[PDB]
Amino acid sequence: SRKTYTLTDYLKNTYRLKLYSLRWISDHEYLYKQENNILVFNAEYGNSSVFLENSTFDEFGHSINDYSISPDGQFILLEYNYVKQWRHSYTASYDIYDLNKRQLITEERIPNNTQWVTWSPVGHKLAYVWNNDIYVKIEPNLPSYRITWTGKEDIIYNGITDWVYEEEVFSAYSALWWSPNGTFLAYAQFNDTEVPLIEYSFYSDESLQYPKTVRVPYPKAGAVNPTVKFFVVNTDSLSSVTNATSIQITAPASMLIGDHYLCDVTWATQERISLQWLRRIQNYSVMDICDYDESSGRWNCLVARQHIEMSTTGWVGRFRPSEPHFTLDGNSFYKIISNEEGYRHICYFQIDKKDCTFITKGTWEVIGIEALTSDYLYYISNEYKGMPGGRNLYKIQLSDYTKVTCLSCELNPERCQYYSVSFSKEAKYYQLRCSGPGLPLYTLHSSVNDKGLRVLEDNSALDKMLQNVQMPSKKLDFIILNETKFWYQMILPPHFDKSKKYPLLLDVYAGPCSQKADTVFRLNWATYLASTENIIVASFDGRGSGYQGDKIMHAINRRLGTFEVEDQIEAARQFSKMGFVDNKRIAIWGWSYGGYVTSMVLGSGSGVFKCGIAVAPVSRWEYYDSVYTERYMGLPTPEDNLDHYRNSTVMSRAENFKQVEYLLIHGTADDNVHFQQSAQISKALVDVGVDFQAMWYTDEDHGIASSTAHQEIYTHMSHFIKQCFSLP
Amino acid sequence: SDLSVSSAGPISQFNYKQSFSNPTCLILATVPHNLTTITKPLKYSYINKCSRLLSDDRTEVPQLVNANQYSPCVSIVPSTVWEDGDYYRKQLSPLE
Repeated sequence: SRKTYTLTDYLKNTYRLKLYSLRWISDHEYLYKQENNILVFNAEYGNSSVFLENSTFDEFGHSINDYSISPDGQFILLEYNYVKQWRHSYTASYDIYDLNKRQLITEERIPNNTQWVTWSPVGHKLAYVWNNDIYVKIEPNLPSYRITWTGKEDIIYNGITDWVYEEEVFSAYSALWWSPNGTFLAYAQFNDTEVPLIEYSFYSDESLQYPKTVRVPYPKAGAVNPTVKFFVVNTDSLSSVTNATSIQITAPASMLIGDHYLCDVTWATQERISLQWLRRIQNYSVMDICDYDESSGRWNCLVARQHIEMSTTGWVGRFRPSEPHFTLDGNSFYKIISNEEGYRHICYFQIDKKDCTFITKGTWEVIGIEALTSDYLYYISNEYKGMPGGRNLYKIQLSDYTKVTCLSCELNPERCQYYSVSFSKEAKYYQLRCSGPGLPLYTLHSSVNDKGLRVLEDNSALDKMLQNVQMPSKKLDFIILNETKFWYQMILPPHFDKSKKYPLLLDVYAGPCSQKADTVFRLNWATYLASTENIIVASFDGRGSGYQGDKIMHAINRRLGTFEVEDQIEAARQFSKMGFVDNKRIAIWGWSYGGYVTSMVLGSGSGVFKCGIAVAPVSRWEYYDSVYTERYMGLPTPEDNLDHYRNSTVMSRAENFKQVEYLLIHGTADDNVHFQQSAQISKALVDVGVDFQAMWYTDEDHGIASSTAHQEIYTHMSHFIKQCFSLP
Repeated sequence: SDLSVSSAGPISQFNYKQSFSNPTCLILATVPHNLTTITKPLKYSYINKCSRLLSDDRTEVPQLVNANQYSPCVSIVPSTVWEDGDYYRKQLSPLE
């Protein structure tokens, strides 16, 4: 009987979740930012002592976008003048502050408009990229050494990624990898020479007279891809007398015969490196293990240290092949692999033996390998209570695979079912982050005897606040189709009367290996819709979804816009059968792949849905990028899968839209899913006389994430929903 | 370092291997301005991988050059390599 969670609450952020992010700097010490000062805490006991006062950079005379303290705490890097590029990427200005000297380093600075900077992982070495060339600083205040002379805008990329590698392979702008003690610096070089440009307008500030045409090399399904080459430089033997020597490590022969990608870079020991390559047909990948050769100065990659990974029913890995975690000697390694039942479990490999041995089994999956000591492997999975939507930390005894113990399931069972972990430098201590179903809880533990020394943050203040608002409840459950469990979640309005009939809004993503039904606690506009508009908001994970094995995940192989669409419809039906849903009032909405699925549903003719909103939807797979799209579809040639490409487009369903209300929204500057896709949607709809609502957002990207634009889009969608449900 | 009887890098592997059964020599020198009649190429090239992929599309088998011979990859490597990482492929006939 209090006040509700309102749209203004959501947009103005009035009820905020506290976090606690630390950074381990040793085996028993981490850094936190309490009251804008950086403090160093000592886990072994309790003490805490100031590492850097907030006042230190009162004198900088620059808005400070980001900082990064070197591994040895001697130097701090200061990032200012951030100017955004894509997603994960930018340009900035950098200053280095000597913590001993308590002085800014003014001689030999890092050039303006730098693309990326990393410290070496142990000293205070620096690698940065500027105009697409790599530069190394050994001592922070002496001339950088130029590693590459070959970089060229939009063509050659040394040490940073091009659009497609950034978005779809590495999930980062960086393409540098230091060896553990910073001796070697491994890097990739991308070549976009023959890759087609996507072009689009940028309007900018009202005073720019002629719009800017932005050009990005971007391969669409089937188009010419970038090429990759791999190098390693020895940073200890750099010199100003002599251009650095980068040794090129060449891909395996099974890759050289055709288009390929470099999909993983992992260091095994101070002198051993592992590279994973993937064929453009993502059926087939090879791991190469290369040793450094103290005499010749090169890198030896013995065949029969190679390890082939094939998929007979889809692609390798969940999104890419998984990364290996080597033992300390680097002669054996652990790696998540899909087993005979098609469930992803931990595999134990010898670098010279083709076969591997599974150390876990079961109808549940390993999410990630988190830490590896000599005695124990620490990993996260969804085994607990057979819920694919939960996460917990487990540790498995390396001498007895039967001795696996669960470090988080009993910590706080009714409140915490979604854990992620951050380990100290030798897995001595670890922090546990709990994400739901209750409010997030952050604790600290020592792994010696698993004791929970400290509660870092519990969101008491937030709990207090939420007592005095009518919050919605969340149900998480499953239904059974064809002898298989498919989970869903529902956000249910306050005072939920099982007898009344509520309007329903399907929240959809449904992309391959996705998962919208989980145990995470959230405060978002579904909260607003449930709390204030008495509207049930639902998500469902049908065919081709994650973390339940390959029977479900690979179900949509070679055929997007089929099974997952069907299943989202089926879930609206199944929701009707439950009897508290007013079936004259089911909307559906989704962004990106979810916009694609929303559109496909609205055009299905099913007659189940009254209206939908599609934000930045894919409309036709030949429009999306090669890496992502071909992973699930192969090439759009008629020797391959062209039929399923063409059968599966939004525009070909245009007629059916005559039965539904449709809102179509897209940012004009979306470099990911191009405005093109929606331009094509609205064009087909016009061409068959269908009315619909639309909205462009000038200059927004795929995120539509800028403040004003974000409150605007949610307000607009709110009005469309409230109107479509004929609610006040 | 990579041009020596004892070496086991890409030079003796894939480029130039001399006899181990006859007395042998290896001289490294520079052409100073004095003589002018010898002319530079664009850049120093060498082969860094030369392999077969057998028909199983799995197995890689390096092809080592024999003493007094040319690498089997001469047929597919340009006289001067264009850029530092370039790679070359020639499909083989079932007989070949």
